[PDB]
Amino acid sequence: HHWGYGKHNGPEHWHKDFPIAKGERQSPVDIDTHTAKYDPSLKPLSVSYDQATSLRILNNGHAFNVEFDDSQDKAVLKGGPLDGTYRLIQFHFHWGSLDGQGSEHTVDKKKYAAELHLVHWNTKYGDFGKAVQQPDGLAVLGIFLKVGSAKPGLQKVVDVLDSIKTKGKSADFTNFDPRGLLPESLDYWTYPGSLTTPPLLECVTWIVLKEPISVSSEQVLKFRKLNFNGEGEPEELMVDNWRPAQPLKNRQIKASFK
Ligand SMILES: COc1cc(OC)c([C@H]2C=C(Nc3ccc(S(N)(=O)=O)cc3)C(=O)O2)cc1OC
Ligand SMILES: [Zn+2]
Repeated sequence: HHWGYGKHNGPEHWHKDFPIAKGERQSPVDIDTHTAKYDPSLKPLSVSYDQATSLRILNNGHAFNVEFDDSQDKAVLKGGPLDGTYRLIQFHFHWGSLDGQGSEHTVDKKKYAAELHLVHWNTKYGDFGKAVQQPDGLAVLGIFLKVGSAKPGLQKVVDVLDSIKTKGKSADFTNFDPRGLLPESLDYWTYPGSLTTPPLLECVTWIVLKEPISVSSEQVLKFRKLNFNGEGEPEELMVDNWRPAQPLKNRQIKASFK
């Protein structure tokens, strides 16, 4: 009876095995655009992905992860709210059964069709497992997806999903350029929060881009053909793998822009 997104093991159950689910800095949150304060002391954001080394794509039963070589500073996030250097280790998405839901963060309670998370760890803790034990251990760059025009930089991901349909399947995924997933603008919102899946650790500086990317209905339909289940188990479509908005509590969301 491990955690997931069903009625019997979904986000309302997680607190039973992971009590930090009801903690003070849980993610995601609703971003109230009229309450978020422009902070003129936020430095520009530095996304330096030109030397990024992608290796593998994995269906982990909750999402699919595109994994990077993080054994050196190759693909890093710096600046904005961050001190020091955060190494890209993986990206993944959360998405819905229909275009009206799927994002984890919301903007004035608006839900996007999906949300991309680019996950980075703070190099001053040496490895990822050490970083997630620290309040400033991770930086996740969150990017909303809306359904419209195709994202060309996403199609190599979409076309490999048939090969990793079920939990525990992986495929070689070299020479993938994550810069193809970014919007034009790096304007963002930032707040301190958590992992959005168990173990829900309160180790994340969230950086959520204001500008969504557009993907096509055909691209997101292929996300929805993935399976949560292992091969030769009953088919459960991988849809609605998003946690809903958590209480903001004693936190302030900061805007990079006026
Ligand atoms: C208790 O120790 C661990 C358990 C554990 O899973 C049960 C894990 C898992 C969780 C991991 N990471 C992760 C989860 C959510 C996000 S999101 N959606 O962007 O907020 C980003 C990263 C990971 O790599 O692995 C990591 C752990 O330690 C490193
Ligand atoms: Zn995520």
